[PDB]
Order: sequence, then structure tokens, then C-alpha cells
Amino acid sequence: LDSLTEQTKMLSTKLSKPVKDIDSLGYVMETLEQIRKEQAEIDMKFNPVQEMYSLLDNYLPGGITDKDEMDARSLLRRNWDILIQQAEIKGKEYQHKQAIYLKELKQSIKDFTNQVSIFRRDYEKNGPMVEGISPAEAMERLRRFEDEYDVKYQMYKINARGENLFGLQNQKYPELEKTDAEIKNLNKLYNLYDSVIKNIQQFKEKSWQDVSKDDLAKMEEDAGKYGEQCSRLPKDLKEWQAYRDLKNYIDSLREQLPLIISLKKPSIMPRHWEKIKEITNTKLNYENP
Amino acid sequence: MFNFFSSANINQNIPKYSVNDFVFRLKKIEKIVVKEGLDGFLLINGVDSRENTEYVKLTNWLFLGNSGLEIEENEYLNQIYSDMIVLIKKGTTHIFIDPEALNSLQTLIYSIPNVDVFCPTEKQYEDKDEMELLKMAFFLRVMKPTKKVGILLGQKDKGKINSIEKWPLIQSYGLEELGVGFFSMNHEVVDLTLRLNAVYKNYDKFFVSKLIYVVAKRLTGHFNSAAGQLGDMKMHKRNLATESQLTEIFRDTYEIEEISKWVQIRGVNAALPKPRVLFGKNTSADCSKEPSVAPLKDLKYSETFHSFHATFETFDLRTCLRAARTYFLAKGVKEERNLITLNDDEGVPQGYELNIDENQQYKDQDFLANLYLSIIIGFNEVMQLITKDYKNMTEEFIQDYIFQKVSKVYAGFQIPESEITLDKIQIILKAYNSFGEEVKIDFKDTISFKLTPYFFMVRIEQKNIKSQILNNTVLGSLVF
Repeated sequence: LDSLTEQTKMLSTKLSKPVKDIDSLGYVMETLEQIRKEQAEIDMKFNPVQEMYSLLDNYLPGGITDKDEMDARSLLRRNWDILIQQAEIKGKEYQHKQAIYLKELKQSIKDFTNQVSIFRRDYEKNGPMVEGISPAEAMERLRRFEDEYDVKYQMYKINARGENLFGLQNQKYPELEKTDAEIKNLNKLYNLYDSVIKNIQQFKEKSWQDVSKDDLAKMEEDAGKYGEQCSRLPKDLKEWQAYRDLKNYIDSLREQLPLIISLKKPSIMPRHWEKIKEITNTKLNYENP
Repeated sequence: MFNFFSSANINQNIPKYSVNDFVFRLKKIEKIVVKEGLDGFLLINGVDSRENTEYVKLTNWLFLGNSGLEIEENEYLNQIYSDMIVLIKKGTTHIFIDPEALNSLQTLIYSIPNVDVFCPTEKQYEDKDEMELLKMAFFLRVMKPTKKVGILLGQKDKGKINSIEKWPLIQSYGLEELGVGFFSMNHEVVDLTLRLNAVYKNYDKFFVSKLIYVVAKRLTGHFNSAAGQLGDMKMHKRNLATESQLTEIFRDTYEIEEISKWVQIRGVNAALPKPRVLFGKNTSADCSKEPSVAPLKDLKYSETFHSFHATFETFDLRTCLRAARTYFLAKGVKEERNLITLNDDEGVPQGYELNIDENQQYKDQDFLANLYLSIIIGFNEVMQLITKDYKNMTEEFIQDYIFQKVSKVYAGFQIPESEITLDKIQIILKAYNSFGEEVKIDFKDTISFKLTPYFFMVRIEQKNIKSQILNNTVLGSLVF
């Protein structure tokens, strides 16, 4: 009885949990109705209990422990009676006020069309459109756009639920697909850019003692790892400013690979440090050789 | 409409796009090619052709299976089908395709008798410059034995042959290092847009299945559940049935079809009545009316008598399927039982019988009902005659037939010559193909009537009915 009333009270709770399903239903009722089909089925794996408890309460009516039994068993039929009553009453009253729901849908679609209009109008002069430099800040605006059409897409899905409820032609929207495709290529590229540069930065701070760049140069090994990152470099989808930025940097990474393999040996003595500071014309090694 | 469309399951039962529908369309295209020239017709997708659009129409119709306004309504071609070359010739067919597009279309393309399909491994897939070279090599290999080709212009082209030359693939053909020169110079071409667009608007078995299975169910459910509001309302509130409310659902669904840009661009009815619900004298509309907001109690032929007939009419915009009926609003029994409480302080029920009142109204009501029945009997016999001979389709013959039938049933009561004139009855018969209205040429297209090239609508309407219980009283109008 505990297990079975727990299932059925979950079902009644879903009938009672949200305010939406209390007022505006959907496909979900079908699944409830499926379980209501099953309700025959569920009671077929309950009927072991009705007769057995009939035998129990024949000569032991109880009154002490019956509390939970009274709660659970009665709760089952509580559901059943409301299932009848509500199902009739709702069905009649919703049949009365159909036109108002259709009008609500009409206003919903009317607003959503213009929302998509202003949406599509936002793109051409904002964000991923190829206008400006925008050095590596683009991910923030791209992610706000991510949440934007995501929200629009959930709105579209609830509209689809309503339309198929009333059996109309499903309004079909072409622009949202264009959004999704363009950004899909964009966001895969930019995520790769973030991964490469953040890994590159993960390494930018180990010391001579920490960073081993001599003959078993662990960093030259990180350079080799970058050799494989370079092995995922090529892609002919399109040329960007960010793309060539990453290309120039990773070239620099390769440059580093054979650069310092022999520049970390005991070969370099503070006079060689001196020569690096002067001939490079760098004050990096003039402050610290 | 809730508990009906919960059970009908319109969306589940769409006809899948079967092979036998695909072969027919392909063979139609080649037959066009035979008439236009010799070698073939070429299909090159968007990116390489600077985003042409008429190929969007063709890839929709040939593969996706859309038709009618659907072909125009879709505006986005999936990226899976983004890059493809197709060439149709009387001998064979040649297709260059990607693996995923191949996966979706495997059954269809392999179904054709002679197919040449190229699709490369994943290893070739990763090297895209490789793919570019493979594309150009394939194009040269396929193209060589040709002189006369068909091509389809685009909206971006704006009807310029030199814009075909502007396209990147043809420019690559015209590259010096290759040395073959410009494609147009080597091979003659011509625009085929008019023929293909002419083809798109005809019918096929696939969309006949859709016409019978999905849209008809939707329309019937709409009509039935729209009229059912009268069945739903209480008895004492039944007099306040404003026509605006009863015609609200029709107007509302009509607007949902109206929002699309394409339907508005494509056209609208040519002064044909819009969907509506009318009662009594209002049913005699002057070719365009508006529904009154007045209640039934405020409408009446005389202060004592009341209206007893109503008319409903609707059509979905997308295909202009029209259905219109007339219904009755009274019990129309000869005599009825009126119950009277006696002494009024207790009240004893005594049944006074044989109320003359409804007999009076019953004379007129029974007349009108018999007329409605007579109209329908006219129609079914008409339809047997139309089947027996195509030439009888002309509206004039149907007109004469209904006239001579209707006169007989009610002839005995009143004088015929004053009562009836052929001008008081009208018929309309129209011919729709995919939202467009054609002409009726039955002799000329008798060869083309072996198939169904279009579908038909017939409407019949009688006006200015005269009573027999009052003086110079017009009862209204009948429609079907």
C-alpha cells in the first residue's frame, strides 16, 4: 500500500503541482491519461491487497495501526473519484471557452513573429557579423546570443505544443535555423580558440628550475603537444582575424620549441645572458639576466 | 475540438514519401528535357552558385516531397544537402553527394534504374582542399560529352546569362591554366524556369493522399465543433446567440492562415464570400455582409413569429476547400403539449393539448424544409449525369436541371409563373489547382483528364423565398 499510494499520489501531485497545468494543460495529460489507461493495469497488481486486507479487517478492524492504511488506500480512491469528476468538469468547461484560448494563441503568435523580426534585425549590426576587431571579447556576446535564441527556441516549442493541440498547420520558422547554423560553426571555432589559448597560458609562468626546457625540455614536450595542436590547426570553413591570431601565436610556439632546447644548457653563462639582453635589444634580460 | 483531435491523430498519419512518387517526378523532368533539347538538366546547389533560390524549390520538390505552397514556404535548405551536383540525362543520372545526405536519401537514389553516385571516405572528408579538387575533377569528367544543356536562373542572378558566367564553378572552368575556356562558350545553354514552375503547380497522388487524409479531417473537425456551440449552450441562455461569437472561430483560424507572407502574395478569393454564419433574412447577403451583434430575440419576421433557419460557410485559405451548409432552428411539430398548473396557489398539472400555434408556423417551416431536401436530391442526380458525360459540366445545364426539379414538389399549392424565375437561383462551379484558379476547358484537356489535374467546387444558392402565412414576407435564402 505504501508503494502504490506513493505512485498514485505522485500522479495527483502532478495534477496539482504547477499553476500552468492547473489552468493550461498540454501533451502531459496524455501521459497522465496513459497512466490512467494503466490505472486498470496498476490495480491489477494491487488486487492482491484488496482481498488480503478484506481478510485482515474481517475480524481485526484495528483502529490503532489502520491510520496509514486508511490514508494510503483511501488516497488511491481519492485520486479515482477526482479523476472522474475533474475529467468530466474540465472537459466540459474547456469545451465552453475554446475560442478564448484560440485568441490567446493568436496574440502569442502575433507577438512571436515580430520578436523574431527584431531578433534577426539585431544580428546584422551586432556581434558575430564581420565588422570590427573585437579582440577575444566575442565569446561573451556570443554566449548572450546563445541564451537569447535558446529562450526563443523554448518559446517556439510551447507554441508547437499548443498548435498540435488544436490540430493546426505547424507554423515553421526559417530564420532560427540560420541563426543556429552560423553560430554552430562559429562557436566550435571559438571554443577551440579558448582551449588553445588557455592551455598556452596554463603554461607561461614556470621558472628555470620549474620549467625544464633543456634536452628533456618538458616544455619542449608541451611544444610537441602543441605540435599536435598544430596537427588540428587546419580548417577551411573560413578565415577570421581570431583564426590568424591563433595561427601567429602557435607559430610562435613552434619557434619556442627549438629556440630554447640549446639555450638552457650550461652553454649559457651570464655573459651569454648579457649578449641576449644587448643583441635582442630587450630590457627583459637587462632587468634580470 | 479538444476531445476529437485528441483521438483523430492527424499528425501521426501523414503519408510517407514512397518510391513510386519519386520515380514519376524524375521521369517528368526528363521528358521536359527531351522536348527542350538533348543532353540534360543540371542542378548545382547554393554556395557554389552564389546562393541561388530556384534550386531550393527543385531540391524541395524532387527529394523532400513538399508541394504547393510548401515548396514556396520553405526558405532554408539543410546544410546536409548544401553541396551536391546532379545531372539528369535520358540515358543515366549522375550525382555527387556527401555521406550524410547519402544516408538520408539512400533508398531513393538507389531506386533509379541507372545511377552514378560518388561519395568519399572520411579520410578524404578531413582534407577539404582535396574535396575541392575532387569536385572539379568530377565536374570535368561528367561534363565532357555535352553540347546542349538546360540551366535555371536565380533571384540573385536577376535573369542574366553573364551572371551564370560569374558563378565560381564556371569561372574555374574558364581558368587559363585549365585552358578549356568559358563554360558557356564550349556548351550552349538556355533558361528553363517557366517550364519547371508550370510543373510545380500540378497535383500528384502523394498530395491527393494528403488532401483526403489530413486536411479533410482538420476541416471537418473545425466545422463540426464550431457548429456544436449551439448544442453546448443552455436552453434559457440560447436566445443570446450573437453571430459574432458563432463566427469567431472561423475568422480566427482564417487569420492564423493569413499571417504567412506567401499566402497573401500568392492571392486571395475573387470577391467570393468569406467564411460566415448568418440567421434568417441576413442569409440573403448582398455579395458581402458583416455579422450582426444582435440577439435572436431582436430578430424576427413579425413580432409574434421568429426565424427558424441558419447558414454556415467556411473555407481554409491554404487550398480553398469550400464547404457550406444550412441548418434548422425549430422542432416544427404540428401539435405540442402545453402544461398548465391549476389554481396557482398549489398548482395541479393539467395537460392542454393540440396547440394550434406551432401548426401555423409549421406550414411555413415544412415548406422550407421540403425545399432543402429537394435541392439535395437535385444535386445527387446532377452528379450522376456529370459523371456520365464530361460536357455536361457547364453551369448552365446544372442550372436548368435544378430549376425543373424544384418546381414540381411545391407546384400544387401556389401559381408557378409568379412564384419562380430562373434569376432567383444561381450556381457557381470553379476549378482550383494548388490555391490558383484555372479555366474550364473540357474538350481541350480531355486527353489530360485521364489523371486529375485539378479539383472542383460547386455552390448553389436560392434567394427571395416568399411565405404563405403573412403578406409579402421574404423568408430568406438557401445555400449549399
